[PDB]
Amino acid sequence: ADVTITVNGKVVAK
Amino acid sequence: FACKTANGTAIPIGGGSANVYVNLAPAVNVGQNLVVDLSTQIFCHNDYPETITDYVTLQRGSAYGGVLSSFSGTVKYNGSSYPFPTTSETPRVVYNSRTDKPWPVALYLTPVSSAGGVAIKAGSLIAVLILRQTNNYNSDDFQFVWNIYANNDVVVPTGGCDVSARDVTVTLPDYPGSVPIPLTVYCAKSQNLGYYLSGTTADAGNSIFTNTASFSPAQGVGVQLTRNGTIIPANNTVSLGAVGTSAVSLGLTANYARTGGQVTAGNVQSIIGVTFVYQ
Ligand SMILES: CO[C@H]1O[C@H](CO)[C@@H](O)[C@H](O[C@H]2O[C@H](CO)[C@@H](O)[C@H](O)[C@@H]2O)[C@@H]1O
Repeated sequence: ADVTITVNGKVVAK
Repeated sequence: FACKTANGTAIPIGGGSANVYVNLAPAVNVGQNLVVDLSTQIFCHNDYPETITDYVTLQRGSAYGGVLSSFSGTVKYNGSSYPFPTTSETPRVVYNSRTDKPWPVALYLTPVSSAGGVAIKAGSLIAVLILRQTNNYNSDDFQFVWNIYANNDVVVPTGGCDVSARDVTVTLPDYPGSVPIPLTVYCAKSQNLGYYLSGTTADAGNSIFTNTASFSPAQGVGVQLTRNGTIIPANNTVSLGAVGTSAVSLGLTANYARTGGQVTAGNVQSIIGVTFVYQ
């Protein structure tokens, strides 16, 4: 790939 | 006749060789991409200019090394362009002063992709240049060999276009939510530009990227990219129209998207590739 995207996220208990 | 580098390394009368460590700032140009300008790095002078005229060429065999050896391009010698690697000696540049003047050499690479790149590690060889010095005095014929090394890590563009960044990390708001992806592209001259995403998908539509977080992963969610509300799936070319010298945003936003089953607490991560094409 010409570019590499890294998507970080989180599911928090509620 | 002798030469020296910007850091003072020198090759004396009669020639020899030296290593040249340069900080690179590659850039796409119209039709050719700048790899490295050496007119700030290598300097030469005539030792008896009242009596002797010195002649300097770039000798055939001069070429890229390291990972760049596969690529062809051009060399700009005292303003004019010649093929590179040099298969025939260039014209002659006169040296007629004791003052050190630049050896006016700049190396370029012929685009072979749309917005591709090739990584240069600091300390690796990028070129070997052969300076040939003669005169109008005797039959001196001397070789000054310059081994050009990268002094820093860079990416040399191999295409007509370049990107705001090669590695982008974004952080979503805690689920649910979305975040824009800052990613732009421009081209040296106008090009009909598209792109396509690549990655591991969890759905039939190939539109949700799998959660590959390895420590304490959440469940039942993936990552999905939108372009102002339009879902962008993998391996589908998206057209950007005509892209020129003004940067164009790809318009991308990251979202969480349900993949099936109970959504559980934990981490979410997706790695997504972007690859540009011409249309
Ligand atoms: C008066 O210069 C002649 O005598 C000097 C001493 O022997 C030489 O160094 C000189 O040759 C070097 O300088 C000239 C002028 O730059 C150059 O043409 C030659 O190739 C040597 O570098 C010259 O012979």
